[PDB]
Amino acid sequence: DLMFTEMRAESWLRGSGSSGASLLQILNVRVVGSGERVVVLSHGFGTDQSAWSRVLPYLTRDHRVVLYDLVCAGSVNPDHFDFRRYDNLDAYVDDLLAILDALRIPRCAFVGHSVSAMIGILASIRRPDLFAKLVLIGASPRFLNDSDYHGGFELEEIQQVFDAMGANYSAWATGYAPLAVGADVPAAVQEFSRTLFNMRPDISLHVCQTVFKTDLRGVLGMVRAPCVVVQTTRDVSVPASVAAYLKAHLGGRTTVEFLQTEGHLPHLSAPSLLAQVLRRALARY
Amino acid sequence: GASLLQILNVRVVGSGERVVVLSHGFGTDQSAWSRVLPYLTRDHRVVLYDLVCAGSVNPDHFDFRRYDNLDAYVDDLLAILDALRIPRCAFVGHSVSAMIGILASIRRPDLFAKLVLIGASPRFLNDSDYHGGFELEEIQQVFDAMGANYSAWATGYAPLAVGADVPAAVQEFSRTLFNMRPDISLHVCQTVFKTDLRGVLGMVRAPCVVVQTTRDVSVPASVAAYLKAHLGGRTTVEFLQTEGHLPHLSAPSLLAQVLRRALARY
Ligand SMILES: CC1=C[C@H](O)OC1=O
Repeated sequence: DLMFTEMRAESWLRGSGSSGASLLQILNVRVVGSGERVVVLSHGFGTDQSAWSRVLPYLTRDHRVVLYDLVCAGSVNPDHFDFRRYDNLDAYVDDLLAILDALRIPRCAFVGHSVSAMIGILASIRRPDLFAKLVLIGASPRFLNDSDYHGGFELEEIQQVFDAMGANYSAWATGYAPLAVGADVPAAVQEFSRTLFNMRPDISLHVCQTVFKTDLRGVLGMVRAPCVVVQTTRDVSVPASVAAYLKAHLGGRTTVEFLQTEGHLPHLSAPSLLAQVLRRALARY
Repeated sequence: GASLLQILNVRVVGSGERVVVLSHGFGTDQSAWSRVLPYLTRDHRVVLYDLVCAGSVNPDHFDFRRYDNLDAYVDDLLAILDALRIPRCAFVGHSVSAMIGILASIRRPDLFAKLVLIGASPRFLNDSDYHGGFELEEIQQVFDAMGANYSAWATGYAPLAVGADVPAAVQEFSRTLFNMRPDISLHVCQTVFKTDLRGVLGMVRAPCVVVQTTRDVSVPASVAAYLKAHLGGRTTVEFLQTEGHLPHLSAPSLLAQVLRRALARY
């Protein structure tokens, strides 16, 4: 129908320019696959969208899959990192929403690793009508310990991290990569290292400060979207009591998938498992 | 139609007036370029795609009769460029993709301003006066191994093609080797060993950079010299200190700088 043509015609204009459209190139957005079922893959700290490469083939035959880099990723032009604007997660949220709008996507499923899990939680709250479902990996509503809440991190602790990062970043990253991967998977470690080196140390520091800062405990109940909470065995940055908290307290229908593998980056270190986990979590919505 | 763009997972990344095309080789897909891509995308527009035979393309699109030789792969390459309205670019080709781009620029001389060939050979079989690196009997044995039990073969093959001890490269390759349907791997493997471009090398006009690694199972040092001597365009050879047939997987800290220098002006 012609009317269909002209309706898409104006929304390309209504919105040409924006944040969104220009973003497509800035954030290296990629659409792959076929399906009327849309899936967004959102990576976390220290990586870029290449982190999803191993599991990507298992999704593209019957999903259209959207990937983008977080603005803090080393694969993004670092002049684009506005230190004021990206003070807290809300601004990363706006980017996601602007990407999806520019692509003209009214309903999708969202997969988020780590801080991207936070981003997705907030986006779902901002736009309950856009996310049919959430899949959350290595996710935490709050990293800092609190009076009754074990986050896994003390303030004095993160401050030590900060210092090490600022003192020699490349050395810090080399040491960090294995601890974050956790498992003895030398290929995940060398991949995580590489994207970690790509980031500019000041942006890494800004982003980490922004993550450790965040606390979503208060708004978990506002989520209306079904969630799959994916938790690995000995996640260094996510205790099991947290995964446990996150699940009880999300207000949409929530299921937990407890992976047998250890480490915080299963999409890198356990793709043989996570791919199948992901097919199942994304089969209907 | 450029439903081809979708079928082959085509991707465009970066910014710049200079276009670059990255084309991968046997047993991988465009993810093989991920480590060096961020070194190109600031001042290049980069086009990546998957060969019709990659494990990340729907295997139903693989027509055994059509893709009987390399001309069809070339067709796909050119169609991608036409669908994107790219009139000129630099091409970066690994292994079989090195052969492809050679055929391509012969076919459309105006389209490719420069070629960069990695792990490149015009012919893998040995011959009377020609040391290519392989013999027919030995090839037949690989086919048997691949047909007998494909995964177990892939696992043994990965580390030897990677060459060097870089387990991370071993694991990526092995992984994308696993993704290929066995019958498609054989057919493409087959096509590559029956290919001989020695006769058309002199027809290339584009300037070329030949990237040779130190102990490449598939590519004797002398093959690179041969390429150099017979390519019909202005040609230079870059010798990598590193070992192995897949430097974008196993030496990306080195290869990226090589590529930056190879693609800085054209
Ligand atoms: C999970 C996490 C720890 C690291 O320091 O930065 C992070 O985002």
